[PDB]
Formats: sequence, structure tokens, C-alpha cells
Amino acid sequence: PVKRRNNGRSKYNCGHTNIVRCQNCHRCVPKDKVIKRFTIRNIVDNTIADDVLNACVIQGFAIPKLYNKVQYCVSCSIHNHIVRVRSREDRKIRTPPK
Amino acid sequence: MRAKWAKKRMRKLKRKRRHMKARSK
Amino acid sequence: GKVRTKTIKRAARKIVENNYESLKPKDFQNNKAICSKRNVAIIPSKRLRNKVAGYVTTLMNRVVKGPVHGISLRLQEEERERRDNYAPKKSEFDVTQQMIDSIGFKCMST
RNA sequence: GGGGACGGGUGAAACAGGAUGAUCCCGCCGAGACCGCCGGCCGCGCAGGCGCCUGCCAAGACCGCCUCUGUCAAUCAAGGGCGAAGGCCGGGGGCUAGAAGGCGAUCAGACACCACCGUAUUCCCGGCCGUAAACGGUGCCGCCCCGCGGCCGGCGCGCGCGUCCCGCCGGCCGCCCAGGGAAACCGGGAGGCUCCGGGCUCUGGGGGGAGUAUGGCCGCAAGGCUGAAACUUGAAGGCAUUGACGGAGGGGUACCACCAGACGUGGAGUCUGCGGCUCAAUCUGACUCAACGCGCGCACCUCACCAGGCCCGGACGCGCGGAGGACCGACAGCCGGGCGCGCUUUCGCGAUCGCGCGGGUGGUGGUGCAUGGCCGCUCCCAGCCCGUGGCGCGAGCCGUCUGCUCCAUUGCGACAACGAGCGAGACCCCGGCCGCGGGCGCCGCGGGACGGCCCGCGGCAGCGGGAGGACGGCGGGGCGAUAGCAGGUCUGUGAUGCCCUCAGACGCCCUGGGCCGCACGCGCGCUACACUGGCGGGGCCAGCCGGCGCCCGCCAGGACGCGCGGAGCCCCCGCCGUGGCCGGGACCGCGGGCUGGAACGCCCCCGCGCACCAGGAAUGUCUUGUAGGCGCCCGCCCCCACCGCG
Repeated sequence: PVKRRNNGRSKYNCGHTNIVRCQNCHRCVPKDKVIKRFTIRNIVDNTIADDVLNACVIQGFAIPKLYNKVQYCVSCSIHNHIVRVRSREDRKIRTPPK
Repeated sequence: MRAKWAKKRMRKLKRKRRHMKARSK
Repeated sequence: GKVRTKTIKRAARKIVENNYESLKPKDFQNNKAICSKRNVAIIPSKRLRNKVAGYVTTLMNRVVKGPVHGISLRLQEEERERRDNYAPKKSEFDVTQQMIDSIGFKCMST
């Protein structure tokens, strides 16, 4: 039967969306059916962050942040645990965890 | 995709049957 | 370390409310003697009695400091009732304008 | 140009790339594709579809409206146009990726997945094709219908005045009251429907055969469209519930699992089972865990098997016969290991009854898949479930928890559940410690310990330590839920259905022999491979629990008596001394004992002196008095343990 009302993709008022490539698996997934998680990590590791600042000659230097959007396919996401198989009731919960 | 592979096998056999009729008539 | 069984736990809660005056909070030996009276509590088995008496001691230290659910303290009950039946003096509670004017009461108007 | 040696690629590699300077860094140039992040429960479009900048050209829905027209409309065979991608036909163009093809791996194979190279293709223009899970798997136009939110576009109302607020209209959505439905779900319908009728078009009628065949039409082709029958079959299918499984996720948990270690097996010589072989017979049971020193010690008996033999122990009841003969016993020879067993024979004895029939009594004979009982296994599990109430048409759920805690549905905090019960715990046996009483003998009754205290951390349940204390957080055992296995036992059983047998016995005995043979394969074990050892004297230490003396014999053992009683290891001093040696003790020739009716059983003395110099691929058990080493007792038992249980 039909597991999900959205059909697993957010396609409303549309017959065709753009094609995105899963970064790990290099597959072609529609834009609506993609993980789309945006991550802002600092350029350096937080273990090496303070010692970089001490070493940095420039005063008032701010460590660069890395801004990237990681998009994955369902197979290339459930296996990396970015999304998890949920209970039928838990599946309905659309709120992001934490 | 057995059902698609079934129609690929069928098309290949109908093509052959056409060739035999082309050899005759 | 060893989780107490429901029979040991339930019995201990009944013993503590019944003998709240008799039991003392931090002494297992004093509480073992109360529990083994064959009057205020009949516990067969030396090991069962020792196990129930030890829960009772833990629960008694909880009763004196921040009491816990399942135990009925007459001493706490009277204080709770006193506040429950306490009257706050003249009651400050005794002492949207368009709505008041709509009723026509116009209380405190101007 | 610079600089110097490895780059690529993977899951790990490898094939190509490199002193003709790769990779890397920077400048610069050419080529074609493509338009990131923003980018969406945004929007637009008839669908297919649509995202660079700057113009140009024509649109479309929506909203507002006291503008015009006056039914001009709805849905639609045929007919027209459009239609992703791939394909095809001409021109181009060619950066990437990449059907084919080629390689390098993988594997049992791999011409697959993965790496690498790369043609068509991908892109544009002019056409063909006419299909997609072209999906909302939901035709179109119309009416009413229940709240609650989000977004988008236009417009109106208040209000200071804000990309507010409240509407309205159109769109896109989420939840959902009824209602519907086989349910999942739909609820802007899949509502207003067995209480059935707004209009219009299309399609289906069990599952195959088969979208096949043939005919038509269409296309350059690929193919599209229209579309059978013969014949076959009893289901195919939908949705949901429960189990089982997952190379699914999240929790846990166990030396029958691993870490970390130990101590082994496998190698060998033996002991001893199992299969195979051979037999007169080698009686059989059973075969992953959960078969294989298991069915409690096979000379006979056991013993169920083989080759001979002996009777009745066939009760009872009837027809018949019958006490001077129903029956039954035998000497001597003879045959026969043998037994009046029979025979020759010629003396005994007394219904102990004969026969026929009907009916027994048996059977270690079969069928454990006909059964009981008992045990093994799932399960060294923690789970199983009831009453009443709730939810569904129901199967079946809730309780019985996806939170935490615990050895553990062990608890706590909750909670359409609310109270219970079983298993867990408690209990029981033992041990260690302390009192009291008793005492031929250490053996009777109690206590002690509970996560109680202390410190941290935790609503809590608990958690980590510190202590004190014989003893510390399940000390070791016994008992063992629920539901099953078509596990095993009919050869333990006056347990037993049914079949077989049933005086030429499958009854029950009696002699002899096998089960113990053995080209071989395998499972427990045992002893070794030595010096931390062997060999000689000396010390001498137990416990479940337990007799001795004296004399002779090399021991083994014996005789004659009586009332009693005790280890190895290790320690100590010698010796041999790295040699298959004095390691090791398999074999094999005399001999001495024992037990029994009888050796083929066991013990012992002098020889004799096998492998094995540390065991491959594999595999098992184990966390303190544990592993391992080292003795000892008991079970079965004439004797006998390399076994089991202690």
C-alpha cells in the first residue's frame, strides 16, 4: 500500500523538479527527494582551534567557517544514519529531532 | 526487471519471426 | 546494587506508614527490631525480614528529608490541611473597559 | 615558469600517468556543456515540463469592476495539435559523462557490481518516433458539506501605521469532525450511496495462454495502435493481524561468546565408544548443537545374537476318553558335549488327568510417527498470562511501557487501561563466622548482612567507590513458567493400543560361542615427549569418608586369627646427567598368583625396549580456592577404570 502521503518527496504544484547528485553515492535523485542538510563547521578542528589562534600573527583574526549543503539519496543516507527507519507513528513527526 | 526483460525477449522473438516470413512471401 | 523485589518494596511502604513513629531513619538494626515484632508486621523468613528492614531504613531517611509518594504522614497531613483550609485575610482577590461599559455596569469608569 | 618523485584509484588493491619533470602551485589560452548556495509542504504551465545576464516579441490564469454581449454552454467517437528520456534520419558540434567495446580486480566462475580507458549518445537546427511507475497509480464540468493551521497572488475593512489585524476571492497544502471504505487510508473526498438516479466520455468482468498469433493501419527502422482462439488451471490478487527470518536499525546480554590470558584437543602410543568391513553370530538403540566411557564394569548369568537341546511352567471350561491304568518316572547297553533326550528294554507311578474345541499365561519381538510416564531441548531464557473496562467487522491488540534501572516484565516513573496470578525473587541444601545447649562421635537450635553506614552522583530505581565486618553486593548447588518438539525411551516397568509370535515357543531354561572381532575413517579419554625431569632412600599431608594383627612369599598373594584405622604432590639428601638416554613404556617370551564351576578376566617377576624430541588446517574448556597439576573414594562388580560421580 501507500506508505507515505508525500510519496517520499515534497512535490506540490509541480510535474518535474531539478536533479541533484547524492554526494557519497553519486546517484541522480530529484531535488524534492533529497536529504538537504546545511552544515556550518569551522575550517579547523576544534581540538586544533585555540592553538591556531595563538600561532596566528594577525590580531583580531576570526577562524573561517565552512558553509556546505550535504545532499544524499535515501540509500546513501539511511546507511550513513543521517535519516533512520522510524515507527509508523514516529514517521509522521515532521519536527527536526533536537 | 523480469517483466521488462520478458518484453525484450518477446520483441527479439517477434523480430526473428518477421525475418522468417520475410525469407518467404 | 541489588534492586528490591516488589513484595519487599510494597511491604516496606506499608510498614513505614504504619510504624512511622516506631521506625528511626538511619539505623537498620533499630528498624529490624520494629519490623520483627510479629504484631505491627509479620514477615516469615530471616532473609526476607532483613531485606524488608533495609528498604524500610532507606525509605525512612527519605521520609524525614523530602518525603516520597506511597507513604501517608499524619504529621505532614495536618500542616498541608492547615494551608489548604487557611484563609488569606481580607482576600486581595476582592479588590476591556469597553466590555464593562457594554454591560453598562461602567465599574471604575472615569 | 617554479619545484622535485612518486601520482592515480579503492573497501583493499591493480591497470594505465610520470627525470619526454607527472601529481602540486600560478599565470594565460581554447573548446563545449551547464547555470550553484539562494531553491521551498515557493510559483508558473494543457500536460510533457520550466532557474546566467541584457534586451525584443506575443501571451495566460487570478483579482478588482454599477463596462459590453445575451446562452454564445458541458463532455466528447472520428479528426487536428502537443508529448520526458532513449531511439532514428539529414546537417553541424564535440567539454563532460558515457549504452557498446576493451581492460584491471573480484570469485568456484564474473564477458556483473568496483577501478580504468572510451564509441554511439549527451548539445544545437530541420524533421520522424509517439512511449514512461506520462502517478494523485484518483477523467471532466456542476452543487452542498467541520473545524483547525501554513504558504502564494489580487482586493477590501478597521487601526497609528504594522510587509500588523480581520475578512473576501482564486490557488497550493497539512491535520481531521461526521461520513465512507475489506482495510490501508480519503475527508478541497475515496462524504452527501443496498436510504442506492446532476450531466458527459473512457475502461474492466477469475488467473494463465497473451499483448502472443493473424489481418489492418501507421513509422525509414526500432516499433506503435487495434487485437484472438484452441488450450490449460483452482486459484491469482488486495488490505490487515500474528509469528518466523533479515548480509535491517536501535537497545542490551553470556568465558555453553569473545577481549586479555591460561590450559588443551587435533600429531603419536594406548584405553574406549561410533561408523565401515568381515562374519555362524559380531544383539541392538541413536547421528549437528540436543548421537559417538551415552542406554551404570559383556568369561557363564547379564544378553536381547548364533549353533545344538530340554520341558511345560497351555490356567479354566465343555464334548469325549479315563483310576488297573489318564498320565508319568527310570536301570543297563546304545546314540548323544550332553539329558531314558531318545532308542532297545521292562520295571516303577496314580488323575498330578489326556485329547479336540473355546479361551488363556507369556515374549529384551515390532511400531516411540499409536500412547502413558519419565527425561532431553527451545530456555545458563525472562518471559507467560486472567477478570472487568477500552479499540477495531474480525484475526487480534491495550494492560504486557520504543523512558530509565537491573543478573532478571528487577524495579521506578508513567500511562485506556484498572486490579491479579505464574515464572524471577523468596524458598530449600551446603559452606565460612559467632552464641547457646548437648556430647561413644562434633552435632542440635538460633544469630549474622541488609546495598545498612559514609562520601560523591542520581525524581527515583539505583550507580561509583570508600570502609568496617569470617563474609559485600546472583558463595556454590536444589527446585524450575508458558507453549511446543510429531527429540528419545514399547529393551526399566502386572505402563500399554494394535500387529506378529504363541509346545518344531519369540515362554523358560541348558551347553558351547559372540557382543571384546578389524584393510580403515571418526568422538571422549589416558600416558608421554624429559632436567621445573627420571631414579634411589628419608621427612610426611588430607577429605567424601574410612577396620586390623601376626607369620610366610620377590612381589602378587596366602595361612591363622582378632577388634579396630589414614594420601599423593611437595620438602630433604644423593645419583644420572641433553644421549630417543636411566626420558617414555607400547609390544612380546617363559614364569608366579588370584577369582570362579570354568579365562579368553585381573595382578605380578625377569627379560623385551614402539611410536612420541611438542603436534598442520581447525577446535574446546576456564575469572580464586577457579584453571591446571596431584592423589583418593564410591557406582556398576567373581575378577577388572585409561569411565562416571564425588
